[PDB]
Amino acid sequence: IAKIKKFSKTRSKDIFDQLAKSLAPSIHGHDYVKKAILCLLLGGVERDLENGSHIRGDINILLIGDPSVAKSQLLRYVLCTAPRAIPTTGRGSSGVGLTAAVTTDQETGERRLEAGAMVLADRGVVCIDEFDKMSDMDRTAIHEVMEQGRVTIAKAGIHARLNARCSVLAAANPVYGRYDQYKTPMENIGLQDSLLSRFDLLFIMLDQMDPEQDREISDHVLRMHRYRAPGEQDGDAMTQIYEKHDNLLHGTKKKKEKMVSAAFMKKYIHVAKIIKPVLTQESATYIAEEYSRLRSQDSMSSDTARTSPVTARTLETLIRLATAHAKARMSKTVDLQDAEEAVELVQYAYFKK
Amino acid sequence: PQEEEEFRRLAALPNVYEVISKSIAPSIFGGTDMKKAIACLLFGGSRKRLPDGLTRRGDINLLMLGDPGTAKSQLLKFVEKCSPIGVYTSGMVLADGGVVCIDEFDSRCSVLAAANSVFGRWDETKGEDNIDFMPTILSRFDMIFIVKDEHNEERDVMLAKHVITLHVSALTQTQAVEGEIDLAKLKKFIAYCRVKCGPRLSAEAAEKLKNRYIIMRSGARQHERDSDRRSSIPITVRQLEAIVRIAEALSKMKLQPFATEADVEEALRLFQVSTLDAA
Repeated sequence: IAKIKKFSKTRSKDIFDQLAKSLAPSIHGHDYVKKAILCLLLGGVERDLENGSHIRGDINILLIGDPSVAKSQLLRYVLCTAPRAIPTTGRGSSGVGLTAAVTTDQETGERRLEAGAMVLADRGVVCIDEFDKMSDMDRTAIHEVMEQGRVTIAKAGIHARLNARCSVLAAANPVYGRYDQYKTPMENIGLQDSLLSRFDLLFIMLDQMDPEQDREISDHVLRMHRYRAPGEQDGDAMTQIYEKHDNLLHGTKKKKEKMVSAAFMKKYIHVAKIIKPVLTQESATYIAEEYSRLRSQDSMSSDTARTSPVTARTLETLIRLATAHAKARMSKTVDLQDAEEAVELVQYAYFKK
Repeated sequence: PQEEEEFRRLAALPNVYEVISKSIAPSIFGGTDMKKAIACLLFGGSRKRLPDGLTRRGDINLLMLGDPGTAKSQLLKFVEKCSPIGVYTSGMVLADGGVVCIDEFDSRCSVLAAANSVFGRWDETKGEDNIDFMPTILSRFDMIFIVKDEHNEERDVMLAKHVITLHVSALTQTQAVEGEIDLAKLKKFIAYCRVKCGPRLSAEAAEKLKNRYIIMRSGARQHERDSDRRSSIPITVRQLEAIVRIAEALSKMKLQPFATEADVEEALRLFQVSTLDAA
C-alpha cells in the first residue's frame, strides 16, 4: 500500500507511460497497442440510470496486419495476465459455444440453462484469434454482447436474461494474406460497417522492412534467445517496484530506465480498477469540440482515408478512453491531457495514409 | 545391445553423410541435393520448450514444384517406406513424430508436400505467378524446390539407359552399389539416432548465421525493390529457425553434442540453393 502510494506520488504523469512501456519487454514496439491493452486492463465505468437503461463500459479492439508482427504473443500475454481470460479461436467455438444454450434434462423433464463461453467470462477479457475466419452468424451473435453486454434466451417453457459485460480482443489477417498499401483499408479489412462501428479501436500493423527496424528487431530477438534463466547450468535440458536490471533482457543502453515488476503491476491495476473517476466540465466542451472537428474532418481528410466510420459510438469511445486514462493515474477528476491522450489515440487509429 | 555398437561405428565414420545420401533412393537417377534434403528431413531437428510455456517446432517442412514425370511420387513412397512412421495422402493425428507425404497440394508431424505448376508446365520467361499458394502458407515450408524438364539429348539417352538397366538387372541381382545401407538397418539407425540425443548450436556458428541472415534479408529487400514486385516467397525469422533446425539435424546425424560450423555452412548452402533459386 505504501509502495503504491509512493510510486503514484513520485511518478505523477509517468504512470501511464511506464506501465505501457513495461507492459511486454519481450515484444518490441507497438506503443499504441500497448496503451490500448493497458486501457483495457484498467477498464471504463459502467453507469446505471434512473430509468434502468444500461450503458456499456467495455472497449472492443480489433487488430489486423501482416503475419509475424508479434500479435499472437500479445494475445497470449494478455491471456496470462488477465484474471478471467478465455481464448476462443475463429472456428474453434461456434455460436453454440459462445452463446449459452438450453438442454432438456431427461432425469426430471425440465429445461435448464448451460452457460456459454461469454457468459462465464464476466468482467474479463476474451481473445479471438483468426477473427476473419469466423462466420457472419457468430459475428451477429457476438454483436448483442458487444452492444449491450447481455444474452437473451427464450425456448418454450423457460426464459431468462444473462449478463455478458465483457471486453474482447480480436486478431485477424487481411483477405489477401498481406496488407495492400495501394488498396483502400475498406477492401483489405473486408468487414461490414456495423461490426467496425461496434468496435471501439482499430489498429493496422505493417511489416515495414526498414534497415534500422529490421536490425533492432533482430538484435532484440537474438538477445532474448541468448538469454538463460539465472541459477540454471548452461547446456542443461528442460516485491520491488522496479525489476532487477539484466544485461541481456534490458541491455547496457537501457541502464537508465527500469521495468515494473509483474506482481506490483497487477496490484496497481487492480487498485486503479477499483478507483471511480468523475468527469469534469472543462474536458466535456473540449471533447465535444474535438468530436465535431472529427465529424467535420470529411471535408479535411485530404488524401488520407478512414479505416472505420465515425458514428455516435465514437463519443462514447472517447469518454471511455478518457475514463481509462484517468484510471491509469490515481486521481478523482478528468484533466485536459486525459482527453488529449485519447484524442491522439483516435487520430492514430482512425486515419491512415 | 550389439546394434548400439553397430550404430556407433556407423556414425563415427567421416563419410556418414555421403553414405546416407546414397542410401536415399539409389534407383532414381540424379537429385543428389534432393536426396540429401530428404535424408536430413528424415533425421529432423529437435524440439525445445521454454519457461514461459511457448513451444518451437522441431520438425522440417518441405515443398516441391515441378512438371509431371520428375519422379516425385516415387520419392514420397520411398520416404514413407523408410520412415518409422509414415502417412501418404492425396491432398495428422495418427502420426506422432513421423513424416506425412501430401500429393496434389493444389500434432508433431513433418510435412513433405508435392505440387504441380498452375498452367501444367513451368514457364521460365514469365517468372513469378506460377505458384497459386498464398505467401502466408508458403512461409511455413522450410525449403521449396523447383524441378524443370531439362531437355538434353545425352541426358535423355542416359535416363533411358539407366531405366532399361534397372529393368534388366532388377530380377537378376539385388545388391548395394557402393556400401549402401539396407532398408531395415537404415530405419533402425535413424530411429536410434532420433531417440538417443539431440545437439545444440554454438556461439560462433550462431554469429555466422546471424550475419548471413542479415545479408540475405538485405539482398531480398533489394531484389524486391528493384523488381518493383512483391516476392511470393518472403524471408522472415522462420527461415532463420529453419536453417537452425537443418544445422541441428546435420549435427544430429553425427551424434555430436555441439553443432559445428560445417553443418551451418551446409544448411545455408542448401537453403540458398532451394529458396533463393525458387524466389
